[PDB]
Amino acid sequence: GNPLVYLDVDANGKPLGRVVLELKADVVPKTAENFRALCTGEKGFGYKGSTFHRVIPSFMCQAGDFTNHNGTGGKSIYGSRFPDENFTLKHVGPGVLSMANAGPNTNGSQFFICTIKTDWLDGKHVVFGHVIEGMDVVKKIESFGSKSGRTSKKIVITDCGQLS
Repeated sequence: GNPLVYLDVDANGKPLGRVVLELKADVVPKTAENFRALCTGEKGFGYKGSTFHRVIPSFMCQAGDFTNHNGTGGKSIYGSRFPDENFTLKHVGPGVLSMANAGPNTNGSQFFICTIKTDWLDGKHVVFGHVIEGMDVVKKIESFGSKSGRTSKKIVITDCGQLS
């Protein structure tokens, strides 16, 4: 079935808890597989050790720049970037998991979890999953953000992987 993956997140090396995500491989298989493998680290790189570097309250928590740790980097398992698979899933509310990008057909590894309905991002960002458990952890992450996206603590994905 659809993969279940997890992110264990700390704030300054203190655990916040676990976010479990369902990846909608039934709808966006290529995008789901990219994220799944970056969670396991099975290609030799991925999310473990990377940070939620851009967190904006009442908007979203963005992570996944595991190369540059600032929003300029990341890589897909396929290559530097891969195309927008489809825009079938929409930014319907909090808990939506979606790909960050630098314009059309530039998906890499950066992703975000919405904390509100971000419907102005429909048709530009590929939605590929949602939070199954740990929205309380997402709200903890959000509380360390700011209007500019700067975080007041270092929010690290200290472990991540696949549950099923």
